[PDB]
Amino acid sequence: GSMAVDPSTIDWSALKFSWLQTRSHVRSVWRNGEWSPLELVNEPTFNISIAASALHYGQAVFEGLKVFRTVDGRVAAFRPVENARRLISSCDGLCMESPSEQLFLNALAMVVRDNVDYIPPYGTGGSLYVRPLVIGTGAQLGVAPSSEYMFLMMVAPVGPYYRGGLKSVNAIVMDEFDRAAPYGVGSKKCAGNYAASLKAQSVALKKSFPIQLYLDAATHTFVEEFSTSNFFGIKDIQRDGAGKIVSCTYVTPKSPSILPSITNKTLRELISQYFGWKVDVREVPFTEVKTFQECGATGTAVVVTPIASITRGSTVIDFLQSDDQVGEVTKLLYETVQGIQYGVIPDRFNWNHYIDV
Amino acid sequence: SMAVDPSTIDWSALKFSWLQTRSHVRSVWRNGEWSPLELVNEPTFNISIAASALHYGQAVFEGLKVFRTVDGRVAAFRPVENARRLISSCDGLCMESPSEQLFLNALAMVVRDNVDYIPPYGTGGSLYVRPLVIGTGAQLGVAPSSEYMFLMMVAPVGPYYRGGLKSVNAIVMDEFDRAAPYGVGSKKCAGNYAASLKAQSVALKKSFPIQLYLDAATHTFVEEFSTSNFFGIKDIQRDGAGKIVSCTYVTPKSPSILPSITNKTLRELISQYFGWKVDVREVPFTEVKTFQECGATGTAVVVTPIASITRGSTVIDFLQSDDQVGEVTKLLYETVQGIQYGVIPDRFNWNHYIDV
Ligand SMILES: [Cl-]
Ligand SMILES: [Mg+2]
Repeated sequence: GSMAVDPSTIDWSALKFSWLQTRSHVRSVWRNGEWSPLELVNEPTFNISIAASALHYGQAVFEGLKVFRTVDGRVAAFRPVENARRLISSCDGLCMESPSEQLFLNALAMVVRDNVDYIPPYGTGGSLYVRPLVIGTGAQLGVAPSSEYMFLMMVAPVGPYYRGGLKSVNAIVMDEFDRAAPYGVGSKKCAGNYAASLKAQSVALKKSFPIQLYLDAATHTFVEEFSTSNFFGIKDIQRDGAGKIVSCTYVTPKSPSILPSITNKTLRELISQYFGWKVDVREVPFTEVKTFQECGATGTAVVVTPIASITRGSTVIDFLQSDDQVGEVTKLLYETVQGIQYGVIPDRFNWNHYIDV
Repeated sequence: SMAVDPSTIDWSALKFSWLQTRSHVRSVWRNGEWSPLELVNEPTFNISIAASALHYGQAVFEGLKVFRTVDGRVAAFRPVENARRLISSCDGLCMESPSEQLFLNALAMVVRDNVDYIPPYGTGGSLYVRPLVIGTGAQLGVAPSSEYMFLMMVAPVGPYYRGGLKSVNAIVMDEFDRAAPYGVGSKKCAGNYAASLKAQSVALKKSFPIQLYLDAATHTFVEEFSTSNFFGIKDIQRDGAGKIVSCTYVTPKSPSILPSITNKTLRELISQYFGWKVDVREVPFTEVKTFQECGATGTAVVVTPIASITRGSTVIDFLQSDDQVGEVTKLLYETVQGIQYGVIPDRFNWNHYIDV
């Protein structure tokens, strides 16, 4: 019976990326062919069958997107239609029912309006993290798709991921670990993929690597992605007489096993249609990694994680000399995404879904 | 929702379905310890909307059976094997786990409390026991949960074969894997089963009730079925009356395979009880057509005789009718059940008796 955090007392500057109990979440339940009307729920728990399919047989997928208080005082969700469609794709891959795009967008507006006082104010660099979830809740023993599903959407304010500037990190390649089967569910944002990566995480954390890069499980010769973020590389950077970048190539792996990052898609669209440079979505052999001039990971919580080095066995590929250093194009991407998200750069590609609050 | 009245259950008509009994047993882990076991009558619990099990998949389970035996006692079949595998599955997903003794304490408690749901001797039914460990701490970052819950629930299930073994047709899923080469295929974890459902629906649409996987790494070696191990029987030799006196039990070896306790039981029966040959090794798919019998094995079925295996356009036929069944397969089925129900002496002390 725990109480909501008082929004008027939240020190936004101390926020990191943690669970925080806001006023409400929204809920809908599927049975007999239809979702029930969306409802606000104040208590951050629900009653689940001890036999729920989500707990025994893994029918559980989720999403992640951000809502922002913009420079002119409005509220916008960043590309939520992309999340609604990926949620449907994750559900389908696990034989789960899913809310339609419109039900998803209705849930978002409903939950954002009821928790509007939890959106970190403009100037904090914070945001409202949105976590949609679909889980099989029917009680069953045989291994089969559940007959009942629940769609939840919860929110929590998070602080600026980079309080005080972009920082680069060291990555390790997991040679004795896979994150996805070649013909598996690596492209679905499903619960099981994350627990299946925890053992590799602890091995990498014990060696002081905050991020783990995976190669393709089939041959272990091509870059796949990090455990919770896509991989990209930058090369062929060319500049004019003023030092301005006038050309470069953004490279990112292509594979049915890779989670299709919406931030990655955003970066590709910025590289080619906003800045007018080259984008390559193709197989990235690991031997090519040493030819990249910049390397990064991409995902909603970080936008980008600049990669200072990649370690595989005893071979080290060094991109940046210090964690203070970050790739120039990588930083440009970060600032351009954030400029659009917060309303400072005009939203040329209509990525911002404004919510009337 | 109310518990099913045990005096109204038609034991012989039961299949393998969820049924609400009197109670389950629960313990929660926090701050370094599991809480004292408690019986809970209501078959739901309050779970955080941000629970690690729901978002990041820290959820593993077990399955074993409890039997009312011929002399009136109650026994669980090899429950220490389940306790040790539960710990192994938990370790693989960086989850806390109950100790063997806590698991056995939980088992005796839930079995005694639900004794009226154990199908009586003569029914061929049993009490299926479903242990479960789940991450229950609320968290946003991907990391092992700080809180876990241990549940053990039960349901009566009927005789899987009411009226003799029945064989089935299997299909090899060439465009689907069940486990990565360096993944969690050897852990009995929730995510493995949802990840198999798409392949399952494709096979059912073609009228195949069981799906066989080859190794994800090369697709040339037998791995296992989606929820049961594979074995083959060959080199069958008989005495002058046709009694089987020699054979070879072959089952695939791989770090991706869930180590089936029923498979382990069959290997121990073949070698230590009957004195025949057991080979735990890789089985290239080209060898499958040389098996005289083929089977799937797991707790719910004991064995499923495999009548045929279809891969692409190639069909391997083992049995001509769903009525016809391989003799070694049937012997193994009857010997396991004979031990489970107390009719065959429990030479290897596999039966864990529970005071009820
Ligand atoms: Cl313990
Ligand atoms: Mg322990």
